[PDB]
Amino acid sequence: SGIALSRLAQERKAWRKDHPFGFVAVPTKNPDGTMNLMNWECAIPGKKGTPWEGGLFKLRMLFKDDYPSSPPKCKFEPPLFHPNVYPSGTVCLSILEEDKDWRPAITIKQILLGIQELLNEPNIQDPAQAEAYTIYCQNRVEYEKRVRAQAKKFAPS
Amino acid sequence: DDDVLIVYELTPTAEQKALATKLKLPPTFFCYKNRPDYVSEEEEDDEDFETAVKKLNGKLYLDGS
Amino acid sequence: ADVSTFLAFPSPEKLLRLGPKSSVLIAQQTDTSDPEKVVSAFLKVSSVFKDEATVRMAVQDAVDALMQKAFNSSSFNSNTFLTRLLVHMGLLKSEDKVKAIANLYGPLMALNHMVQQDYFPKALAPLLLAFVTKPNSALESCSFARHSLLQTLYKV
Amino acid sequence: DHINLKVAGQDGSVVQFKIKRHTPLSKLMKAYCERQGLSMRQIRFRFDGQPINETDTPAQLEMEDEDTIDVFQQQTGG
Repeated sequence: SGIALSRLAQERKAWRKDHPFGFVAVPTKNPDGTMNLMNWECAIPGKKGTPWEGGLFKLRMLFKDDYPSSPPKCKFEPPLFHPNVYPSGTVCLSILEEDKDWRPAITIKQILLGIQELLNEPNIQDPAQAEAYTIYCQNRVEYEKRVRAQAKKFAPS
Repeated sequence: DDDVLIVYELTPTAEQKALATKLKLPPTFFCYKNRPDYVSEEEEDDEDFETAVKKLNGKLYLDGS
Repeated sequence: ADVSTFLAFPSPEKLLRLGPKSSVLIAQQTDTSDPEKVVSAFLKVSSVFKDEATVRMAVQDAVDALMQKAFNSSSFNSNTFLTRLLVHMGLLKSEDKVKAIANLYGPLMALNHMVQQDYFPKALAPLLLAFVTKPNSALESCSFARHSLLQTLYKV
Repeated sequence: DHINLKVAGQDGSVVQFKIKRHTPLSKLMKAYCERQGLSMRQIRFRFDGQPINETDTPAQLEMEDEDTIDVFQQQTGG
């Protein structure tokens, strides 16, 4: 698609004007000083009212030129404790897979929003990591205890 | 003689619609340009990630505004 | 030399013909800093498991050999190994594509022995437990191995 | 017994219904789905952070003229 760079351009433009409170999406810099629109540094706030509240979670978004026929890859930096996050930090979510739920009209905005949603609504049937699945299934109170300590750890300022 | 009706929907201009279409974006995507407070300019964006995070001043959520 | 030829095409025959020293020959042959390589070794061995004492002990010993030489290295991450094991056993998904395997009988039997071994990193137990418990068609396709392993894991 | 309702999607669509307080929301959802061209099981609706029902009426849900409903595209972790 010729439209990847041009669309990322407009997405960034739009974001600066109108975006969800608490969130950060910043394209990184090519060494010649231009923005690299295939690589963005993002931050997702834990949801208020949830054990995720208070933390701010860094996430990198990698695109390719087939965007948006294909979704970007999204990695938590550093890797997060969560049933649907890989050890690599890769977020595993149906709207990020080219065929299940991914559609070209889905925007970065919705992606971040969606990844935010996945924090407190994990899918335990198909975990992406052993560590978090184990605890969640074993003692759910201990699981939340870990999630809270992770929020504190990634609390900003 | 019926009950439920759509009286309104957010609609873009023909030029805004075409752009979204070209870019495979939602039709409403550029409707922010139609706001009164919208300035057709923004400055050249140099602004790094670390700065944006700092700019939050640790306030993630909302309140009495 | 011929140890190499066994690994590419594992059989209970080939394994025994390596003679009395086989466990060490294996343990030396493989890169024990690399969990993925240790995993690949471990499965290849466990595959040829039979319940008859000669092959059983010739497997159990070879596993003990390999695994004691890994867990003692600081250069070895147990969690990565366990994770990579689970993925190859098909119990856990991965970003990469793996050819998964029909029978878990051997791996399960091997694991059953490895766990009650002293050298085993006990902190790994609950994890392993969670994925042995988790529904899997293949796990179901040997119920007895599964159940006797579960029973071992409860005892820790 | 004639009120307005804004339905607001994650894509920033805004679809405003006029509707009567005794009328069950199932029709509205249907109409919205149809207008937005998406399946009703694939999408969820929420008031004040809380889910809404086929049965539910603005009466029950204590709805106001300029008020707003939120739509959520289904998704699942893997």
